[PDB]
Amino acid sequence: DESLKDAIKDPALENKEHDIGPREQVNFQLLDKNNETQYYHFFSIKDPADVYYTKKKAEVELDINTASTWKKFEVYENNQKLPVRLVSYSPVPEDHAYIRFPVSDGTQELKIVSSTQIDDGEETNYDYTKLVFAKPIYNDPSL
Amino acid sequence: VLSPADKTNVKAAWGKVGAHAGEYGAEALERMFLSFPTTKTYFPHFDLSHGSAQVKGHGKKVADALTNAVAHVDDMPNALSALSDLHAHKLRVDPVNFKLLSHCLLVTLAAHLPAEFTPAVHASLDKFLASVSTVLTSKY
Ligand code: HEM
Repeated sequence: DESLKDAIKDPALENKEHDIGPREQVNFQLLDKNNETQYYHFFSIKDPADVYYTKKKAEVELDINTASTWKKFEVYENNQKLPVRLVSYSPVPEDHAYIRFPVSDGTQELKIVSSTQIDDGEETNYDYTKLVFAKPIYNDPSL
Repeated sequence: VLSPADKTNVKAAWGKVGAHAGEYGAEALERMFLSFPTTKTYFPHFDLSHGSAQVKGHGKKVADALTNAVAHVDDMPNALSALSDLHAHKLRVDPVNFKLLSHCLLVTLAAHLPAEFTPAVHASLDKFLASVSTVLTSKY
């Protein structure tokens, strides 16, 4: 149901632009349930993340590599599913999936439930990954 | 040469190593020098005994380099720029030594993580270590 494996197959986002408008670099950490480094996500998600400002809510962009293996990728804000959408995709050998989602003001950490699968083998689930920004996010309408 | 499947296995395998990367790096070196004594020529003024402070220290620096290579696997040559100049231009290390190091590293990973070290992951790690060896042994 809307996995990154199948989402990136849309040729409309073969190399679509996604760097227009105001943004700020924001560092973060990807931790597991024990507040220790979630390594697979640490290698996969680019740090720092770009946070694009809008009129309503700030939209954080996450650069996910090896998208062809990434199956499930759900982001939650205070145990509420955020609307994630694929904005652009770099083809192989780069294989980077750029996805965006809105975050309310003051939100410093998010919950990431995700999974990976190679072609059609063992589905490796990652039940809890904890994305924690170095500072809380705040949208700026004045830019 | 490195497929999406290979890159996935490298992250997962090196991820499950995680905190013990520096320990296996040091172990791989001690396993290399004892097995292949010709490798010692590149480290003349070094303490190459069992449980040496220099070997443990150097093993951490190798593990951190591998972790850096795994994190930036999509752009290794740019990630390992300084190390390529160091090994290729300055030190002029023979590429054969890298095959001996990776041989010892894969054996170490197999010992400490037997169930996780599947033939598919074993293939990807060797393929990953080969590509990192070509970057370091090549001149730019
Ligand atoms: C897995 C592949 C390898 C990696 C990732 C790697 C990484 C590194 C790094 C990060 C350093 C810098 C240490 C420092 O700052 O002091 C270094 C130094 C060095 N490496 Fe390697 N290396 C690899 C393979 C080899 C091989 C095969 C040899 C030859 C047997 C070799 C010989 C040396 C020497 C002689 C130094 C300088 C030692 C010093 O004076 O500090 N390396 N290596």
